[PDB]
Amino acid sequence: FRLYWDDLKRKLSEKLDSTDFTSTIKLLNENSYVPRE
Amino acid sequence: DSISYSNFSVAENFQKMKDYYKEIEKLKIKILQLIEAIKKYQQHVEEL
Repeated sequence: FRLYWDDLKRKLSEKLDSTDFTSTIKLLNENSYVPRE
Repeated sequence: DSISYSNFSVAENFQKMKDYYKEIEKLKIKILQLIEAIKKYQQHVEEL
């Protein structure tokens, strides 16, 4: 088939209401990464 | 985690507390040398 634009921003929002950024920003602030020069 | 996110501030702050206490020791010996010099001044004024 094909995917046009208005279908595709909808598919982005459907992929985007599922992900979680808060757990990853906790993950980059754990004690195994926290001082990094 | 709320105790883990706040370690660096408390570490460097406590390091400052160590520094200022060291220099309070340095002035603590210096003041007694000064009082000794004041006593020498007193007896020499008594001599003159």
